[PDB]
Amino acid sequence: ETRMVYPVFPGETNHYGTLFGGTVLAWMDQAAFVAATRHARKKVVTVHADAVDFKRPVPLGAIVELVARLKEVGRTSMRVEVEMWVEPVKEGEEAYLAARGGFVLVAVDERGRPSPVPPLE
Amino acid sequence: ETRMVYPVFPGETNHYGTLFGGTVLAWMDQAAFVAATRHARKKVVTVHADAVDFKRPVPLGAIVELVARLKEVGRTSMRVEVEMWVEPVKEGEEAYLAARGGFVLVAVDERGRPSPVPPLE
Amino acid sequence: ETRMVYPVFPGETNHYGTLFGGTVLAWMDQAAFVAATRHARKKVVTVHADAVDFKRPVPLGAIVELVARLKEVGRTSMRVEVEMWVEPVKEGEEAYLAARGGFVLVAVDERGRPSPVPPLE
Amino acid sequence: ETRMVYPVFPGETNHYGTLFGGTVLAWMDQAAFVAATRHARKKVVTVHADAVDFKRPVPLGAIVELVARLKEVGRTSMRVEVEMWVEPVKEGEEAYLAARGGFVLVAVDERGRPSPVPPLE
Amino acid sequence: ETRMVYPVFPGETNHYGTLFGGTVLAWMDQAAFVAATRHARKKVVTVHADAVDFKRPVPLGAIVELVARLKEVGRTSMRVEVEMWVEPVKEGEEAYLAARGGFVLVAVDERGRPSPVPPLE
Amino acid sequence: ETRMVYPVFPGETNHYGTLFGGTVLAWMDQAAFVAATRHARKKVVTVHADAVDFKRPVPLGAIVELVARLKEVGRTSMRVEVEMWVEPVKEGEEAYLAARGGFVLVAVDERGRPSPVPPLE
Ligand SMILES: CC(C)(COP(=O)(O)OP(=O)(O)OC[C@H]1O[C@@H](n2cnc3c(N)ncnc32)[C@H](O)[C@@H]1OP(=O)(O)O)[C@@H](O)C(=O)NCCC(=O)NCCS
Ligand SMILES: CC(C)(COP(=O)(O)OP(=O)(O)OC[C@H]1O[C@@H](n2cnc3c(N)ncnc32)[C@H](O)[C@@H]1OP(=O)(O)O)[C@@H](O)C(=O)NCCC(=O)NCCS
Ligand SMILES: CC(C)(COP(=O)(O)OP(=O)(O)OC[C@H]1O[C@@H](n2cnc3c(N)ncnc32)[C@H](O)[C@@H]1OP(=O)(O)O)[C@@H](O)C(=O)NCCC(=O)NCCS
Ligand SMILES: CC(C)(COP(=O)(O)OP(=O)(O)OC[C@H]1O[C@@H](n2cnc3c(N)ncnc32)[C@H](O)[C@@H]1OP(=O)(O)O)[C@@H](O)C(=O)NCCC(=O)NCCS
Ligand SMILES: CC(C)(COP(=O)(O)OP(=O)(O)OC[C@H]1O[C@@H](n2cnc3c(N)ncnc32)[C@H](O)[C@@H]1OP(=O)(O)O)[C@@H](O)C(=O)NCCC(=O)NCCS
Ligand SMILES: CC(C)(COP(=O)(O)OP(=O)(O)OC[C@H]1O[C@@H](n2cnc3c(N)ncnc32)[C@H](O)[C@@H]1OP(=O)(O)O)[C@@H](O)C(=O)NCCC(=O)NCCS
Repeated sequence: ETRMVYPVFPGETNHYGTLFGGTVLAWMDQAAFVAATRHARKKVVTVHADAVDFKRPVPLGAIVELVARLKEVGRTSMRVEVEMWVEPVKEGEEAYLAARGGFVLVAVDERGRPSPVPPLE
Repeated sequence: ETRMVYPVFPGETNHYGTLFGGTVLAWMDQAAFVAATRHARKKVVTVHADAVDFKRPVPLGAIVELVARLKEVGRTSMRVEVEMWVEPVKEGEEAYLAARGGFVLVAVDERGRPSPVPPLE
Repeated sequence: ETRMVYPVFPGETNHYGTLFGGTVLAWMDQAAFVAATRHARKKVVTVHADAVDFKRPVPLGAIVELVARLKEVGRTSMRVEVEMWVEPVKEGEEAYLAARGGFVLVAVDERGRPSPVPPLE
Repeated sequence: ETRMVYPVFPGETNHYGTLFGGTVLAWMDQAAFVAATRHARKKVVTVHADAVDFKRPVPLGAIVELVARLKEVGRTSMRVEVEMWVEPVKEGEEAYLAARGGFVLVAVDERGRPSPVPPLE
Repeated sequence: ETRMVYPVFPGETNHYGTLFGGTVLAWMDQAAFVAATRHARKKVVTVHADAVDFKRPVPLGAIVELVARLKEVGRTSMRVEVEMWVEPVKEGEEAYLAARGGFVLVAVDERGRPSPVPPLE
Repeated sequence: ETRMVYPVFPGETNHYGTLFGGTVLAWMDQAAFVAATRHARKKVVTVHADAVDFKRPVPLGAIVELVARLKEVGRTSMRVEVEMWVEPVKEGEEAYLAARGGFVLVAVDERGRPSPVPPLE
């Protein structure tokens, strides 16, 4: 698993005071990029993203955790699922899934051509 | 038809010298956010993204243009397609589609509740 | 014409909750940079800026549109006028000019020396 | 155990092509802020930082991982140690500690007054 | 006499490896904003900018210093001149003016109405 | 002395509306980096930071001044003390020290090896 936690500050929000969607997309892609690089052990690029759902808003000041997991491997491509959870700090409240999405990354050689990646296990 | 043009500087690239995918996603979402806002004439939020394909890399120093177009409207939701073209500077040089994706946005009232939007004209 | 639209988020504002002036200047220059590159079909640099007027404040959450237009051409230099309009979203309200300014850009060769640009039409 | 992983892109480097020290410090503080927040279950602020050592440089394109661990607890204060490791991509390649530092954070009430935190378990 | 010094890193450059003009403009405005604020002892806004000349390029890795000086005062307005010098590191190396511009700022009350400022001493 | 002034905008704050600690650390390091480069007259890197104390919060909209001063010199290393003062604008209020810290920088040759710096005076 690949994890990244972020406090949500004003600079990452929209005018409503919630985490901007473009920002969550960038963080998820970064997370997928890291998980894919770890598996392929070489340079990778994002080629596709699908089914990204923004289920619940992320308020200013929330702590969110991104978790990326390799779901399947083809030959040079990898599909990574990324989830974003907001973890409440005040006792009582519980963590909830704010967003989730899938990304397909491709490993490439120094020439930039698709390169084979190890199978998953 | 919403349009945004950006010069690609070092700050928006990955370590390969090409436009980082996360930045591409954020710019597209922002494009769709503006297009949806103008059609709904209300506050809008991104609820879904799908079929985002990164066909060709965008080199450092490229001039990129994002074009967002409203494709369909439901009741409170709108599907916007966003394309990203790199517009070569050199005379007679190319001009190609680098990426494209779809986003679904929902208009909401001041209470944050989904609100209906005008029909697709 | 060269156009760019931006939603105004907290990260681009000053402590008053309005678009920071330094940010509008950077966006206008970027717009002029793009319009000039498109005309010259080569690398350009900003050499001068004049008469930038900030007529009305741009509130947090506003949608602004930047429009850059080539106004005159010398030999290697180009003068581009940039306007920034805020486009209200709520029915009733109308668009207003928030700021406007002029920029002079110069095309340069690979050696960094001023290079001739096509005349305007 | 709080963890954050980041790819090192041009935007976070100094003119040498290595991760800028100021960015390292900001990421560590952010790591400690999250770890302290989760333990205190309250709003927290950084009051002190010490013994931050930059042992090895982090090259552009490296994958870095920050790990924050609560080391000791007083009454309202917590000392968190943060380490930053670069995780090589190449097969059989290295894996080293690039930096480490300690931060002291204090939990505060909504009034901004220091509040006690749970004991160290 | 307001002063700000900045190291020029990749994140603030254009694709040529020199300090981006938009960033220069934002830094100058910020310099003038601070100088005007200290003289007016009130909230201030930028209303006009003129005669900004980019005389020499600022290479990646340069140390730049901005100096803002109050030149004249009207009733509620102030004209501040901002200069940007690159301070070479190498022994006996140069030291030159890279850019200069003028900004006009206006002090305003909490209502946002122009307020008078002290005379120029 | 090396000085840098900054207005505190939303983008540099935490969710409490005060200057984020990670940001003050980055600004102090930048300040130390500049002061050290000026003394060594060559490339430098941050190797150590100690005793950074955050004494008082810095509110949104405050003007802060960073002052870096070379305190001692070894052979290739330099210790710089950095202070951050907030300078009130409204008559009556006075400036106060918000934070202070020490940094050790090392000059290096083109090969990246520690290089001797002139003694202090
Ligand atoms: C990545 C790239 C080189 C692939 O080009 P290509 O001609 O499709 O290469 P191939 O046809 O050999 O396909 C390579 C792999 O990617 C997969 N793939 C390519 N396009 C895809 C798409 N849009 N959706 C899903 N998978 C895709 C293929 O299925 C194949 O997987 P496999 O080897 O497991 O079978 C090209 O699409 C590209 O350069 N895109 C831009 C990448 C980028 O700039 N990203 C943003 C910056 S991080
Ligand atoms: C939509 C939301 C506000 C609550 O409503 P909901 O119960 O999820 O959805 P509703 O049943 O109210 O339906 C709202 C509309 O969105 C559509 N919708 C909701 N979830 C969707 C998804 N994952 N994919 C596609 N469309 C979706 C519905 O089909 C409906 O469209 P319609 O009115 O045209 O028929 C909630 O998803 C939300 O707050 N999400 C977070 C948004 C956000 O923070 N985004 C990033 C910040 S910009
Ligand atoms: C800077 C670096 C090359 C020094 O390595 P080194 O093996 O310690 O080198 P040396 O042992 O010759 O020490 C060089 C000097 O640094 C000082 N120094 C080294 N480590 C130190 C530490 N953690 N605390 C204080 N001073 C330290 C030494 O005392 C010596 O000073 P002196 O010449 O005045 O006596 C190495 O630590 C490094 O590359 N660190 C990463 C720097 C970086 O990436 N910073 C962030 C980006 S700006
Ligand atoms: C702590 C603060 C809130 C006021 O309290 P204070 O009078 O300084 O400290 P207190 O006497 O109330 O003690 C609070 C705790 O912090 C600790 N502390 C305070 N100053 C410290 C320092 N410089 N080094 C180490 N610990 C320190 C105390 O030991 C005490 O710990 P304990 O309860 O476990 O025994 C004040 O320092 C503050 O507001 N600082 C600015 C914080 C900030 O803006 N940081 C950056 C933004 S995230
Ligand atoms: C652009 C630059 C090379 C021009 O230098 P120069 O010695 O003035 O070159 P020239 O005298 O040949 O003038 C070139 C053109 O620029 C115009 N120009 C130069 N300085 C100007 C100024 N301050 N105001 C308006 N136009 C100006 C000239 O009129 C001429 O236009 P023309 O060919 O249509 O007649 C030099 O000023 C420079 O490098 N500046 C820094 C650019 C930069 O870093 N910008 C920020 C980063 S994008
Ligand atoms: C100034 C403003 C507040 C409304 O006042 P106004 O009607 O434009 O100007 P006023 O007639 O009230 O005069 C105010 C002062 O500004 C000066 N001024 C206004 N427009 C100016 C311009 N374009 N050029 C030079 N000075 C100008 C006036 O000469 C006067 O100076 P004085 O009192 O010393 O004689 C309005 O221009 C404003 O809100 N602009 C937007 C500011 C902003 O958002 N900037 C970017 C964010 S920091």
